[PDB]
Amino acid sequence: ARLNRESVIDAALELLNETGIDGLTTRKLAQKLGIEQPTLYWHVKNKRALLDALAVEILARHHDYSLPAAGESWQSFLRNNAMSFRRALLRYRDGAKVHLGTRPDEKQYDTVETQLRFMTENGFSLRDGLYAISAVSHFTLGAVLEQQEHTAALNLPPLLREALQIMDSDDGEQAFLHGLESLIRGFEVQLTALLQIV
Amino acid sequence: ARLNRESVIDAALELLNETGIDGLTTRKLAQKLGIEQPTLYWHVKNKRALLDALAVEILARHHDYSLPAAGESWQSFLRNNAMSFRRALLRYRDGAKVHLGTRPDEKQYDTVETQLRFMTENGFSLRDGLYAISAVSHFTLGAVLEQQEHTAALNLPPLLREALQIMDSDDGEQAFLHGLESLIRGFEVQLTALLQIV
Ligand SMILES: CN(C)[C@@H]1C(O)=C(C(N)=O)C(=O)[C@@]2(O)C(O)=C3C(=O)c4c(O)cccc4[C@@](C)(O)[C@H]3C[C@@H]12
Ligand SMILES: CN(C)[C@@H]1C(O)=C(C(N)=O)C(=O)[C@@]2(O)C(O)=C3C(=O)c4c(O)cccc4[C@@](C)(O)[C@H]3C[C@@H]12
Ligand SMILES: [Mg+2]
Ligand SMILES: [Mg+2]
Repeated sequence: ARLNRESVIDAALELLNETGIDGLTTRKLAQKLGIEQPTLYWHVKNKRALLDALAVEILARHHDYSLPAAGESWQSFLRNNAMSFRRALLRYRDGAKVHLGTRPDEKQYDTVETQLRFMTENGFSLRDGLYAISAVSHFTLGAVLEQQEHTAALNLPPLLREALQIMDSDDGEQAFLHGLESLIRGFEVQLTALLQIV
Repeated sequence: ARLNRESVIDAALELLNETGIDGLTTRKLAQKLGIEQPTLYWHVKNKRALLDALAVEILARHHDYSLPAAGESWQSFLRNNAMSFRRALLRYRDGAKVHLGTRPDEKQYDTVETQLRFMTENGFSLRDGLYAISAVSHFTLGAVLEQQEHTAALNLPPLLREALQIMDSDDGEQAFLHGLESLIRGFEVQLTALLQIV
């Protein structure tokens, strides 16, 4: 196998799709590349080093709306960005468990700094723009995770019966797209009121 | 050790606190109870059977505001309920990874049916009350998970520096409590407008 960073991430996403994250061992990655474990360890010191790099890499390969277009509102950027993120995260089995607990990589600094400067520049203070970006990030994570884990880890009172039917009727994209509009409108109400009691 | 359902869940939460979920093996549970694996298997057929039961059990032991008080608004019930849920989930290491992908247990049917009937009874249709309850559930899950995984998996442009400082300054309860008010206000705006374009 060729063994630079790029060929290791590829084999490691490929493997994450067959085994998920808890089956993603440096031993199955060595066996997948057809090499021996001291070879692998020359390159990949460990699983955290690896999970972190994969976190960076799924976004960089599949998360396109990371930057606001010229003339775009903060509400359209937060919508277009969340959807794009939900979808980078669903491209790979356990894509959202991989992201959990990370923090921006140095390779992403210019992108996420632009994002926080665009919010201040639209009237958010740093703390509130930060909180808006986090609630969007945390709601897309918990939504994709409840979807990915339910698919995989496979007498009703009348309403629960009907709700389960609705829940299951699609991938959870409708429930997501609708909670995203409520999140975005609640932030508008906050932004606009500020010192007026609301 | 005594080996009924109740003593198994106890030993299994105890063990989840030392090892987390990926260290929660039926072998370390057998060793923790001081018994042999065929003994254990008479009781606990497997890890899913076990994770599912723990999911039920943390809520039943630590999630108190599962039911609306008499005369409470749907906005105060959604607030009081989300906070209570965030906290059942944080009581145990990897408490929120345990919950992921589950669905209500038969032992919870009366509680979650009441919850969906209270929303319809406050003007939500079943589909929208469902979506409101889910967005609250998915935002508390992704928030607790990003917190629990970051604590555990342990050149800045100016704004990111300051945001990281803010992010870390508390457990993430302030960011959570604030995204929860934006979620709840966006649903009010939806509820009230209905057929009026909004
Ligand atoms: C909201 N949207 C999905 C985000 C985004 O699209 C990012 C991106 N690279 O495109 C993030 O990395 C993004 O997805 C993301 O994960 C972000 C973060 O994790 C954090 C953390 O943990 C702490 C401080 C600041 C941030 C952040 C502002 O960079 C976050 C931006 C998140
Ligand atoms: C929003 N609040 C945190 C909830 C709640 O407090 C529950 C509870 N037992 O107290 C749930 O089980 C609750 O936490 C929860 O997990 C619920 C569900 O998972 C679902 C699922 O997956 C599908 C259909 C219906 C539901 C639900 C209506 O029962 C959910 C209610 C969630
Ligand atoms: Mg992140
Ligand atoms: Mg649930």
